[PDB]
Amino acid sequence: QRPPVIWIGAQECTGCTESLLRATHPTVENLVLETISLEYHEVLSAAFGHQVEENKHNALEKYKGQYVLVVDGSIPLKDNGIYCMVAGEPIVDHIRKAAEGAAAIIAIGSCSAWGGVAAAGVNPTGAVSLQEVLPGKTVINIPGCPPNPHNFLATVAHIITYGKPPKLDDKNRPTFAYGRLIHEHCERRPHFDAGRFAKEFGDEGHREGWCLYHLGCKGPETYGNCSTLQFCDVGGVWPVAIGHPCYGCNEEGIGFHKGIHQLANVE
Amino acid sequence: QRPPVIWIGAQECTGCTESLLRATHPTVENLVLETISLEYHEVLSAAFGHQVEENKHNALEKYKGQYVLVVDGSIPLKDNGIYCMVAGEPIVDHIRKAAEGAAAIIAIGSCSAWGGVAAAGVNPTGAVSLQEVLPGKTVINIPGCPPNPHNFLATVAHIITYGKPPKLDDKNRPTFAYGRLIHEHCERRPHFDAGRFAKEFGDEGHREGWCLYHLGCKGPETYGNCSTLQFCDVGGVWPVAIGHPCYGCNEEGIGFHKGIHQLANVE
Amino acid sequence: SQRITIDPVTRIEGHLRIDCEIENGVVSKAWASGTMWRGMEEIVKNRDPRDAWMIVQRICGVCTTTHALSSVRAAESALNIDVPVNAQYIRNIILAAHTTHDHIVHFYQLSALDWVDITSALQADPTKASEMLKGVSTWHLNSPEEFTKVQNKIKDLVASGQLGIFANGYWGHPAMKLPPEVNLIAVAHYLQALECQRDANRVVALLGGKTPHIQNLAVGGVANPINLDGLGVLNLERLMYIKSFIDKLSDFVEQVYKVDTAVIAAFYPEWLTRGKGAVNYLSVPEFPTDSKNGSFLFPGGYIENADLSSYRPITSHSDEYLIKGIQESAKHSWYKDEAPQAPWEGTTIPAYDGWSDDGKYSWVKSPTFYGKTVEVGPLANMLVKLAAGRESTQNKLNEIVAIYQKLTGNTLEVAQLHSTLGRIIGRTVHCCELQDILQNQYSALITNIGKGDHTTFVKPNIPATGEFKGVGFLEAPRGMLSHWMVIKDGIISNYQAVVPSTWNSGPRNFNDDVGPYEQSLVGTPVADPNKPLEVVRTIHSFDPCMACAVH
Amino acid sequence: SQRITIDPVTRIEGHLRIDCEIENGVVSKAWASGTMWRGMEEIVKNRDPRDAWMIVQRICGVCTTTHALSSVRAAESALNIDVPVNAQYIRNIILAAHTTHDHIVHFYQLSALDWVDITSALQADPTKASEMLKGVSTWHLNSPEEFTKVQNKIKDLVASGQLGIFANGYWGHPAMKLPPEVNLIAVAHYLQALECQRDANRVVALLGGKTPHIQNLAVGGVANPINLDGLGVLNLERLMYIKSFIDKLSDFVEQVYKVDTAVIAAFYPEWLTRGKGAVNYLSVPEFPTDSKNGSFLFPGGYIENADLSSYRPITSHSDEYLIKGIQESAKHSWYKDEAPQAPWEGTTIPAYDGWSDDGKYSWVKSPTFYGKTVEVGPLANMLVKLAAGRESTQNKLNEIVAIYQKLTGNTLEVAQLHSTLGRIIGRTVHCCELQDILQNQYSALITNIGKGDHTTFVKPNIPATGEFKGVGFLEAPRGMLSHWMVIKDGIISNYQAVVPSTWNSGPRNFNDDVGPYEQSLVGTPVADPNKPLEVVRTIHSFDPCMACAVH
Ligand code: SF4
Ligand code: SF4
Ligand code: SF4
Ligand code: SF4
Ligand code: FCO
Ligand code: FCO
Ligand code: F3S
Ligand code: F3S
Ligand SMILES: [Mg+2]
Ligand SMILES: [Mg+2]
Ligand code: NI
Ligand code: NI
Repeated sequence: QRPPVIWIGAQECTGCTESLLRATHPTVENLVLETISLEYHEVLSAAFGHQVEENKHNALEKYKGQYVLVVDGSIPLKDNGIYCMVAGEPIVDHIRKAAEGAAAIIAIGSCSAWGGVAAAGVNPTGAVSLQEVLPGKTVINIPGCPPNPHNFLATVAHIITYGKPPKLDDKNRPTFAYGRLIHEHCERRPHFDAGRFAKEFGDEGHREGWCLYHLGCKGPETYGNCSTLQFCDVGGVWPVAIGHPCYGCNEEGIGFHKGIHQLANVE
Repeated sequence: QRPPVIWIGAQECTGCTESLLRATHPTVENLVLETISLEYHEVLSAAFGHQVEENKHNALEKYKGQYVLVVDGSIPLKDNGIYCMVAGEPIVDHIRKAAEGAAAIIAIGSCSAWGGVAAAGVNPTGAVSLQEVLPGKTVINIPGCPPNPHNFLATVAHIITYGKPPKLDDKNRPTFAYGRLIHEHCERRPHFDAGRFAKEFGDEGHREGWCLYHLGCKGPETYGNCSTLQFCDVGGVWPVAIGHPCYGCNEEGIGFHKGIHQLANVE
Repeated sequence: SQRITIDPVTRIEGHLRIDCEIENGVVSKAWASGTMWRGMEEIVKNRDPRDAWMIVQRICGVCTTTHALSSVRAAESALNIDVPVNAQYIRNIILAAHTTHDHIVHFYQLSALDWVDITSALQADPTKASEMLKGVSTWHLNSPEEFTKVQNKIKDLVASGQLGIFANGYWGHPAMKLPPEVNLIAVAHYLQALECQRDANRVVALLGGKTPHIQNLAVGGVANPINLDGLGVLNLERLMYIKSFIDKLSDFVEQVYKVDTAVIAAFYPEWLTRGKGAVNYLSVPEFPTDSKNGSFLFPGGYIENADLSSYRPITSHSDEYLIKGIQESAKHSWYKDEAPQAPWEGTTIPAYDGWSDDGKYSWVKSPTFYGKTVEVGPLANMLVKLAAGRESTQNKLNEIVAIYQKLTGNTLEVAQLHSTLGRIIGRTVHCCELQDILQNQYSALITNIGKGDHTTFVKPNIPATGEFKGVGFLEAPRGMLSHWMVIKDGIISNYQAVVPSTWNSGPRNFNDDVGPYEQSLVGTPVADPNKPLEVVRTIHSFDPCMACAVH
Repeated sequence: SQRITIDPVTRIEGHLRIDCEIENGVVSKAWASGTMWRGMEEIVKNRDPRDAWMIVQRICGVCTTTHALSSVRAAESALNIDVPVNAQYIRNIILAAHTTHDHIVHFYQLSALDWVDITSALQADPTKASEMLKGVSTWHLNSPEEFTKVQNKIKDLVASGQLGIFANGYWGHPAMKLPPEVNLIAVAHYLQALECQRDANRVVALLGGKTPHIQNLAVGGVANPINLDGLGVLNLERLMYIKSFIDKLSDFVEQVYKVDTAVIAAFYPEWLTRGKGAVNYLSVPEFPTDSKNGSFLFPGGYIENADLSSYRPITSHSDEYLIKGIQESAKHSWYKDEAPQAPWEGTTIPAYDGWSDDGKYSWVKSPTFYGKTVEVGPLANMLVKLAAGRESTQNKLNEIVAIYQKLTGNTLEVAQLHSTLGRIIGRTVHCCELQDILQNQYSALITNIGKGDHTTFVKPNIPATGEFKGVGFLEAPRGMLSHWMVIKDGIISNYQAVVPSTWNSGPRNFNDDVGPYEQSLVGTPVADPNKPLEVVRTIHSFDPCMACAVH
């Protein structure tokens, strides 16, 4: 038997599920056939409508106390929950119900971890985080927009293999992935130190791989593993390495709040 | 028709050819079937002995002025070249003959680029670099023990696609791969800057991925792309990232000269 | 009549409810409803125009890249910026590679379980399954040994008793028509598809900086630093690596996806005669290759009342006829302002009042083109290319038809493309033609860099006063996308996205006219009203994306 | 009667010359000669014991990892250091993954072209070729379609007129016995092998820091920092990535390489009755799993006069019986001191004087074990495991034999393993058994880290006075390897490597007894003395490595 997972999407763009399709360890096919039993996931389920809702109810019962609950997207509280309705009920009710029997609860992505883009600006829908709607529960936060999928998959694997979550920081983020500022482990730090800065995309310094601080890099104020684990497992691929500043998408108050070219505070 | 290549190994360990077997862009099979015509390479050639020396002579004649000559290993001059004899003749003679009709000449690896490990210590065989054997020729140096194979393959590709070598530094090393000190583009630079150093493998700082300077890291005195391009195209794989200091294998006077734990000079 | 509700519709992006009235087992009327809103248009307002793309890219992570590209095009339009040609090549590669991943995943992961019965695959003979494909495909992974391995994977999953995402599927439904062997082949291909789409996204990642959600755009071009001789930038080694993945896509697309599309049509030919959503079609040209935001590799146009011979070409993203025709209504949507609005003057004022059959029932707006309902997406884009006499499209369709004809002895006529299967075919044709776009644009880039052009970015200036308007069009995997930006005193004063699934899934409009999803469902036979697979088959053919439709 | 020279022998590592006297069409006498020397032993002298491994790893890049591991084991031996068990797991994974790459490349890239005629593959019928493997292999990439694609690559290469490294090969030679179909199958597998070996090296790289030439060792353990919760170190995500590559190796090894090995024997059964190199065999136990440099997963031992029943087990790398037996002579080598030397007292003083049939003719020394010539490598290692009664080895050999039985109606006895083909078979059996080593050690590592042990390194101390002698043994791809270090006053005062290809390739010894290569060739039929393919067949079976043999 494989450990069961229930995945519920709230105000999600589906990028957090899509991250799984880039994963290699495990690939999504090996995740669902070998690593876990994905008991509910609306993007991939053969069943629809009343049949998939029956699946969910049956799994919630059969695996009570055993499943990992995963949520992507923010949860909208404005106007009594009506900005996300599934099967005629507010998504916040589906999530609270499923949280009751969960062995572990994970907020995958910035939206569920801290509200994310959906909670920015004027916050049209009163979008909030998963932790906000589950005050009695310890929600494991895996932020990023979307995170590297292995930030999620290795968190799940730690729960499965060693029987507890990975070590977390004081925002309940796994330290192996979010334990350090990007700027405190960035390969362009020597350039920062020397005052070697790109000033515009395509300028001479940009074309030599110099630091992106003066283009608005938020590495100095964003916790993550983007410079080390990077993305897509091909080597050398993260925003800064490609030539664009970190936007701070992992980090509440940075991504989606600060402008791309607004300068970060440096510690 | 594919551009012809003649590869001759002198005092080589075969690691420079073996780098090709890790390559992905192109893979070795696509290299030999699509990118080039590998007219002579003793490790993979169907023919042996008399038949293979026939192939070489025919190819040197047929492709006069057109082929890229590649040499791995050092060339031993002591005692009239008898420390490397192929088909009963000193390899220095095979190399000078092949050099006469070459369109481009590449020293792949530290041994052929500057003498490398084979020339170190007392230099028992009077091993020297390819450039030393070919004083009137421009030898492109692709150092490393062995280099990432794409430092070679993208050099060859530049010759083929655009008709000239890539831009080179003062040691005739391609700038895209060797243009910068490792320490001037190392992700552990923040730790160096903060005085966060591993002191012994397995200690608490080492287990947090801190800077390896006090373990003997030669990044401050080694030009290369090991922290950016890294190795094997899996993401995140170079010696420092794995936990061990750079030994300076790219750089004459550093690798095979200085002790692992001897400290580098910092600019 | 009987009333049914399908909520949630699965194997789509986002949150969709479909209701149907069924008379004597035939759908007589339907309702499409987007059930989740974020207000992304309002979230991006009152910001610097340069910042929009990073925010509105998050409209969707399935069609990642698309809203980012449309947003920068919209700001560029407002500012009158001509994008450097290298930047176009790079945007083009990203969009084509992304769309390759997207379409493959739609056919296999999202759609195949409408047509494929996994239980039936357990009864297959792997050797016979392999033999069925002799002379039908040259794909290297159709052996009985591959098929046996896949079959054993299914067997092991069923024997675990944990079917998960395969549980309570429509196994043995009367509308499942494939034989066991073909079911098994499709499962093998479903798993192989995952490798191919992963390679497509490796292309996207090496230029975008990651995927999902690329990070290499700018208003004014791209953030990729082109320097063949530079360490840590877009050099020849990195380009070679990109090319290595581009080269891995074609065989699966041509020998598996293209072939399966013909075969599904062969077993389900009645699906060529239902699921017509509209009589009018629209697509925009795509893949610009000059220094002035034009010279597109794919053509665009407008087809009215299915007449290909009288269609109107669209060759520019500044086409005034296109621009002025587009409006959206919220008469039957949960917004306050109901009269049709041009998007530069659009509002998005929420006004939720619950479901009403005759009132408001969706968060999706109702778009029209000069007052008409219009289907967008790969059916539209294929039909426009056929109307334009694009030989590449003609020839690729003919290849599908040839396989269909080999299996059935019948040809396909254009009339049969106005259907659920025609829509799927259009998608496949697009994916196949996109491989040549990738080769063409990679070669264009290498050639241009070789001529000494390393330019990638034109720094904008944004007047601190004045009001000015721009629109960025893009031909997305699901159809014509447009982002409409008004800038006033240097910040975004209005922002309206009109998204392809908005055209197709929108509810009844200001004139109570029915949109494509809702129209397509009239006539659908429903064998079992508790398990309305036939409804979902048609809906899935549009590749719904509700985060897109609603934003 | 005549004298031939094969110089260079290709499709090996390094520089080898083989000379043969042929009488009545059969080789009557042979000479093996390593024609390049570097003096790696002298280069590493007078340095800190801790630095040796990084230098001496460069003895060979084909058997990368091996000399690094033997060197740290030798310093650890001198110093009385017990290696942490996690460091053993990591070292073991590296060695097993490396050896997987190494043996696959040997069978395909280095050896197959002795047995396979590529021109003949052009005449093959791909469907018949595929049909031949039904019930013989379950490999998923033996379709007619795969084979047709591979045949077209060969066609295109031949059509271009640029055969390069395939030119002037032994096409149509009378000793080429494979049918066209089997030749084509072999070329397809040759290309598939390249993918598998790349995966094996991704395992190596993730622990080693790169390959070729790993960089994660230390006298005292390894440089990998174990911390499941650490950013930038060996955490659970990195371990999962390693595992993902480990899991990709087995199918090719079991369903292609293992089967091909049985098949080549079936077509070339005469090659079971020739190429015997010795009657004595040595291997060392490998893959220690305890905290004290022992508890090996693979057994070692010494076989005298082919008697498995009375072999001597070797269970410890500190076995004095093994240590005291080993000497090397330079009587017929280009060094000054000729009497047999124990390696702690070894010298390597060059004394080149040109070739002489009865004098010095090689840079390879002549090793003996208690005065006898000994074969090392996979034939030795398999015979020792059979002598030990190792069920895994018996069972794996039996699988190869069952395939051979099915194809030929004949069986294979242990007597037939003392041959060119038996040598090949021992190599394949080793590669197969190594996949369980990888699974076992990955699992042991995960389990041990879970118990709370993250220890990887114990810092050594090296007394500044005293003389200390250490030996590091390792069962390398080509056989028993040993590095012998003497430390005096804190620095290396002597360093001697005795390498497996030294044992096999070494010239006539102090008593003029013939080494394994030279012995193995006696009696070889040579149909055409100008194209001595049969000689190369037997020499390739030992997997020569001359950078290793000579150093
Ligand atoms: S975190 Fe980002 S990728 Fe994930 S649901 Fe939110 S917007 Fe989408
Ligand atoms: S500002 Fe950004 S690019 Fe510069 S060193 Fe810091 S994280 Fe790296
Ligand atoms: S450079 Fe290094 S890998 Fe290449 S031949 Fe020299 S020792 Fe071997
Ligand atoms: S000393 Fe080495 S590890 Fe430290 S920052 Fe410099 S190159 Fe990086
Ligand atoms: N494709 C796509 Fe998403 C939708 N609908 C956009 O644009
Ligand atoms: N294998 C190997 Fe190399 C040799 N001979 C060593 O040790
Ligand atoms: S924008 Fe996000 S993906 Fe990483 S580089 Fe910055 S935290
Ligand atoms: S030892 Fe060599 S491989 Fe790179 S990290 Fe240092 S130059
Ligand atoms: Mg809108
Ligand atoms: Mg020696
Ligand atoms: Ni979308
Ligand atoms: Ni070797």
